[PDB]
Amino acid sequence: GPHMFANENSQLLDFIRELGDVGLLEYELSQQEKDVLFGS
Amino acid sequence: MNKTLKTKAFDDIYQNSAELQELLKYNTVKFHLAKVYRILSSTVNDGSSGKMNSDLQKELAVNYLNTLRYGGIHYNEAIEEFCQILLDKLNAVKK
Repeated sequence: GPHMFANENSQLLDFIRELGDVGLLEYELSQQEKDVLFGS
Repeated sequence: MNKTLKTKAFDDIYQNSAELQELLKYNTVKFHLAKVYRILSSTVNDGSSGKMNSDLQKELAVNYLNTLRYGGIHYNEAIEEFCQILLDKLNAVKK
């Protein structure tokens, strides 16, 4: 629901956002890891 | 040894939370966080986000974390702790 409880989530989002902006959110998944996350 | 954050207020936590950084090493964590990063950048692969819309992206982003936090559907222990530890310092910086 538009802007949930507290503003923690709000900050969390931009936090994670900055990770991917600088290259801290980059990752690599193996076949096994892809099966558990994507399901296929 | 890796990159640093863009906001110093946020960078503070990222440097001052080893328990947060250990979680972020897990590809399962890293993966689920990438899911939401797509959202804050765009709601669609056409474009979106010109001079607004980002406040709306906030909602769609939270929509994801709501399923990742305590009592979600595909919630993860490292994601649960990730948000807890993160927001912990975010609330502990508020004077």
